[PDB]
Amino acid sequence: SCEPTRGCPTEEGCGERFRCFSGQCISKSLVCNGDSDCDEDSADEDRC
Amino acid sequence: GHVHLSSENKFQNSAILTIQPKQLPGGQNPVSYVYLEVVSKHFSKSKRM
Amino acid sequence: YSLIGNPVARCGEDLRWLVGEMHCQKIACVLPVLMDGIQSHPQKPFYTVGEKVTVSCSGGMSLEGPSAFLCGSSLKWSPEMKNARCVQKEN
Amino acid sequence: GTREKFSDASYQSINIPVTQNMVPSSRLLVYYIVTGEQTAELVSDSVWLNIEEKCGNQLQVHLSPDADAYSPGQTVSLNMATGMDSWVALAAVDSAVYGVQRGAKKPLERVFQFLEKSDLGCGAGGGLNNANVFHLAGLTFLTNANADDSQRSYFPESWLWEVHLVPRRKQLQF
Amino acid sequence: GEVDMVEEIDIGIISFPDFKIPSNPRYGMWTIKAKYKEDFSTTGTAYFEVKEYVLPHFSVSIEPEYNFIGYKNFKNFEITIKARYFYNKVVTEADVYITFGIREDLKDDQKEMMQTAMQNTMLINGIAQVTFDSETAVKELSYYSLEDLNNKYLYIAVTVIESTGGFSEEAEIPGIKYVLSPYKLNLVATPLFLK
Repeated sequence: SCEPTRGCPTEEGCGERFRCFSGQCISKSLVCNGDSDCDEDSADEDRC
Repeated sequence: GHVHLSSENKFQNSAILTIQPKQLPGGQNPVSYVYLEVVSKHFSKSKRM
Repeated sequence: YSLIGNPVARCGEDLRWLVGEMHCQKIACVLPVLMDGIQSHPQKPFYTVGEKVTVSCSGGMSLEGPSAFLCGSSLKWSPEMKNARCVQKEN
Repeated sequence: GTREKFSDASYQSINIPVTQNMVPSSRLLVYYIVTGEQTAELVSDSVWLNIEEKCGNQLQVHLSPDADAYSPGQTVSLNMATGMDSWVALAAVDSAVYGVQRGAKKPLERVFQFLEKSDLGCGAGGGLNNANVFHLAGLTFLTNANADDSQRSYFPESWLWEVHLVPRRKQLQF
Repeated sequence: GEVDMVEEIDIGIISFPDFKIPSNPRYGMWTIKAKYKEDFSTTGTAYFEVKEYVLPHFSVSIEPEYNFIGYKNFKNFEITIKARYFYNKVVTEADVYITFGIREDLKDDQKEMMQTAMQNTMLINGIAQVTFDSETAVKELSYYSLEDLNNKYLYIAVTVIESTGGFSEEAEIPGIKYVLSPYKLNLVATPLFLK
């Protein structure tokens, strides 16, 4: 057991980036490119 | 500015801010619009406006 | 009272307050130059905001310039004419 | 504002008290945040707010003698009535000074319409995703989920050019 | 195209000294700008014209039945000319002279005109109304009689003189252009979005 003193670090800002199922935020230009755009999963897929 | 968060305020608060003539005298442009920062225990972010 | 100055005071790192050339001045009128040749009307020690004073000299002569003077905000007349002139003669 | 969500109904009505500072115009935006499995996403919306034109000080001018016509040279008294202490600026402008002048509209005729220019955003409200609608409403948000993209007699006119202090009830004679 | 500058420290109502017109004035629409001059923005702009307001006798208001002449108003267009005193009372009786004209644009102040009227009507109870057909005007003075050929303003001049006493007052309308295209549409207080 431990006493938390410092606050936990919040998640990174995903600014103007299509979020994937994991969290790998990449540029929006890769949407509907017909390939391994996110390189992790095809969750979003931009309905391409 | 400094705020206080508690269960009574439901973790929201608003503080008034002022922009006084502290800008550098002269220069090529006196705008230097703003750099806004937030000091919190769990998060920290900055943005220009 | 009226505000003249910055007026903002700033807290410094040395636990001191940086204050500029600020003062707290008035937004009541006082007695005029009170020349022996002129006569004020009405003759009151203190004047309130919104009242006017009719200054004139003795008989046979008429005041040069504006005949009526109005009490401004405070320590303010529209013309002052401090010992300038009342009347030489109006022929 | 802030409210709580219950399962009593699908739509909840919120009560918003209006103040004297919101006479010319206003805007309201309602946004709620949710907790996603991977990433969060908040939704917002805004619609214009129109109001009437009522003064806070409630300054009204009225002459003490009540008659349809006044005789030339008649001594009249004017009474000012305000809610709080305020400074007045009186101006007696003739109705005949209004020449053709392509209509000669008015001296000012506009106090709230020119005050409406303080609104940063344009349009009525509503729009695309939270960034676009907040930029259209005149705001910029900071959250972890989404970002915002910047993309001699008688008689000459005029007379009665004076400034006087006015208590709750002040009256002058001329 | 500046004349004088003056600054004053401020109550809430900034009082300024009375300005004086130079010995050689320039008639036209002047310009008044105000700035804080230290550090600020939002300069205010005010306008005032220098002209001769020596004696206005009575206000002459021209309120046409329709704003702009359309197809139905081409054969018959009735316009109301009312002259009223400044003390809220209408004019009992006065002779009203109507003058018509055709102008190409609002910038051009001098244009040819009929030359046909010169219509004389009498003001009754502070209100007068007369019927004016556009066909005779467009056929006589305009040199071509068709509503599609002429797309330009219509200038009307009104000279009202009193029959019981020597007086004269004039009024005018900026212009009414014959446009084949109908009036334009726009949206106000309407969000162009869907729920």
